[PDB]
Parts: sequence; structure tokens; C-alpha cells
Amino acid sequence: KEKWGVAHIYSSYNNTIIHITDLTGAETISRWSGGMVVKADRDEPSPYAAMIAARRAAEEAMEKGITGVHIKVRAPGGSKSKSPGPGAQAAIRALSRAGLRIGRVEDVTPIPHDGTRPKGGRRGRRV
RNA sequence: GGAUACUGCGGGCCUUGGGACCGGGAGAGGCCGGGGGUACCCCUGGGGUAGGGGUGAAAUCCUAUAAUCCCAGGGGGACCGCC
Repeated sequence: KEKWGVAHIYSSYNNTIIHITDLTGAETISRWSGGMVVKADRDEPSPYAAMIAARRAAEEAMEKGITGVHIKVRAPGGSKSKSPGPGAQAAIRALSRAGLRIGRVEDVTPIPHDGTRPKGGRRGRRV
């Protein structure tokens, strides 16, 4: 029989997390970060690191018996940035190549109807 | 002593300036009461294993008394995105 899961991707300017669950999101299957596959902190969001972690997670999922997968991609959002990083697309293509079938794709970046104050300081960062 | 255009004083008239009223509409004008929208933070439960965050690069910091991440619930305070 064909079973479907869900891949949550959390992408940032500093790391990428790929997490595969069942359709309910209450049972976890695999979880891999860009910091498990490199040793430089400045490479955690490299799309190659993302590809590698995606491959590991996909192979573990297949071993567990997962065939299809829906996708929810996310940036931190809220008061932080609303734009994903560059590892998300890499991870998606890597999941496709690993051998899983892909279903729906959606963005779930949480966005403020009007909310809290960000960290700048009325003048932002000045480096 | 004389004159009466202008100004002042006294008395009548006018509607052009201003004010009052009727009508159908506009608008984030103000105050009061009620109902909501996402997001964020804390707590409690379930899943899961080793890093998460952060930078020009890093480290102080959180983490094995189980973090980041995913799910189900409870509470609280500010704000009202796109249009």
C-alpha cells in the first residue's frame, strides 16, 4: 500500500531543518539539520548541505515505509524575516530525486495582521 | 460769517458680506459600550534525538533535569497587516 507523509522545511539565513512526519504531524519519522552534516557554521544553509540532509531524511523515511510526501516550506516569520533562504528549493529537488513522490506544496510562513515590535531600535542595525 | 463732497453724530431703507434654517449625500473628526483577527510569549501533555541560536568570522547564551522542530489543549498582554 502507498503511504504519504509531510515534509516541514524551516529555512533561514543561518540554517535549514527538514522534518518528515505522518499526515497528522503527531508522529515523527526523521529529522535532520544542516549542522549535522558540516563543521563550519557558515555553511549550514548552503544548498548542498540542504541536499545532503534531505537525502538522509528521505532514505530514512523510505526505510520506514514512506512513499509519497506533501510539502510545507516555512521561514521564521512573525517579527523576523518573511523570505525563505536558499536551501529550501535544494531540499525539495533532493527529496524528489531520492525516490519519493511529491504531492501538494505550500508556504506556511506565519504573517502578523498587526503585531509585536522588532529588534532594530528605530534605526536598525548600523554594522 | 459762509459752504456741505468726505469723516463723525442722529433717524429711516437695502441685500451683495456674515449668520440661522430645510433637503439628499461624503468622510481613519471625537467619546461610550459589545464582538473578533492573526501573530508572539509562558505552561501542561503526546512524538523524537543531538545539537540550536547568532555573526564579516565567532563566542557569551538555551540544551541530555531531553532543547531547537511537529501535534492537541489552556492562559495572558499589546497591535489591527494586504486592500
